[PDB]
Amino acid sequence: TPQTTDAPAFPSNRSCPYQLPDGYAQLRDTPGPLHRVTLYDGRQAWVVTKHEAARKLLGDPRLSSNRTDDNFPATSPAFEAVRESPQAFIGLDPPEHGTRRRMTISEFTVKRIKGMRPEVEEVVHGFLDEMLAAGPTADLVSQFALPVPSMVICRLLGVPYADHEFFQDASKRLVQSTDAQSALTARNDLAGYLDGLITQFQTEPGAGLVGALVADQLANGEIDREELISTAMLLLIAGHETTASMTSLSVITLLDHPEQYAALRADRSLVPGAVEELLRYLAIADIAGGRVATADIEVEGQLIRAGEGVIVVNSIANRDGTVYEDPDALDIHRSARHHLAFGFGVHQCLGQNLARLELEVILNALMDRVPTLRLAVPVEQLVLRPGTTIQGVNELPVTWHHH
Ligand code: HEM
Ligand SMILES: CC[C@H](C)C(=O)O[C@H]1CCC=C2C=C[C@H](C)[C@H](CC[C@@H](O)C[C@@H](O)CC(=O)O)[C@H]21
Repeated sequence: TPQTTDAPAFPSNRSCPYQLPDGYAQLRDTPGPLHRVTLYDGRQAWVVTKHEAARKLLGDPRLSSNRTDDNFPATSPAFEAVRESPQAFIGLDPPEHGTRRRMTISEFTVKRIKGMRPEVEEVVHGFLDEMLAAGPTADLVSQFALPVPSMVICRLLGVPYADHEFFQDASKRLVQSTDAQSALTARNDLAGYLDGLITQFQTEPGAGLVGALVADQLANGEIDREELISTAMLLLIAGHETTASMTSLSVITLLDHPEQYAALRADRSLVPGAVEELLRYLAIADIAGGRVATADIEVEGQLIRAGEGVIVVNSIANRDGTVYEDPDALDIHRSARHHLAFGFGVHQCLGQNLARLELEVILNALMDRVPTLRLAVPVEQLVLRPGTTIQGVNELPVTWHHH
């Protein structure tokens, strides 16, 4: 019998790092803001496929971020690590979400982020220096794209960069984990590490956010010890994994559009605009749109019922032709305003301006010091991560003009 169904499987995997998976360009094109899909466990779910609708549902208080709910749309087995663990505030709803988030925000304001610019410039050129000096060829992942945000986020959290090999490895295993067993074991490695850091900080008040949370909120019983572990773990992995994939994918992508890059290299006033457009275009975290309805919601004559799962896929909504003229075209000159790569509403990405700062420093730095950077394999040979985790390559060999 024909095989066509009205709720395709979800998610799909990318095949060119900067293009929607075929199955996603479909859903984008169907009229209507909501489409049915089938998740890995045969349950059926709603995906939002339009910009204004995504924007409205992300602001709607009837869509919960509670991941311990049995109807939360888990997209992979690995997910049931985070489901059964104490929740960071990304899995909380108002009013709990606010009191937890408000403990971390002092370190992420525009004032604090702006003033970090000297220190971020120092880290980047530091790791380039070392990269360049060991000569081509280089894997831009392990030698640059990953170490740079790791170092920055550690100094912010107060995690010692000495232990960098341990937690980078445990973060890798946890984002890319394909089964539940591997994800839990990565989580328990990281949690056990962080629990010892907290005791160490109870003996000697540490620096960073984690030190301040130990010495203050934990000492007064306003946060559970195990909640602290989850919060620090969220910031640590998010601090690392996202900026690094942006760096690698923005590099693959900028090279396959060499006439916009040229113009980037020639007018550094455009860099903050190309950052926005890169964020819109690449949307590395389309999974981070998971919600469950706690009530019936009406959207343009379609009905989400209490208990249904809804995935706001910000990569599709960012390719909404009625907001971005020719949406599948990378245009560093376009106005990429109102994009959803960071989300919207109360869960809007806490670290977005740190992420903008890192990318804008990193790019300038790559254009000053390796203006002849190019890839050391053809793009068709890179292994892409699957659609069940954050978008990116795991390896990126590159080369340049040696001194
Ligand atoms: C670099 C590229 C990044 C992308 C594409 C990205 C994407 C996102 C998205 C889409 C959300 C929404 C989650 C939801 O609505 O359920 C989110 C939340 C969050 N992100 Fe980012 N993010 C990035 C960088 C960062 C960085 C550098 C940090 C460092 C701390 C960070 C920390 C967080 C936190 C704490 C939240 C949750 C805020 C809340 O739930 O109130 N992110 N991110
Ligand atoms: C199953 C793969 C992972 C967990 C995933 O797809 O999401 C992670 C992977 C790395 C990038 C991410 C970016 C956006 C969000 C912060 C997202 C939410 C997941 C979060 O729940 C991870 C837990 O480790 C945090 C905790 O439970 O303390 C997070």
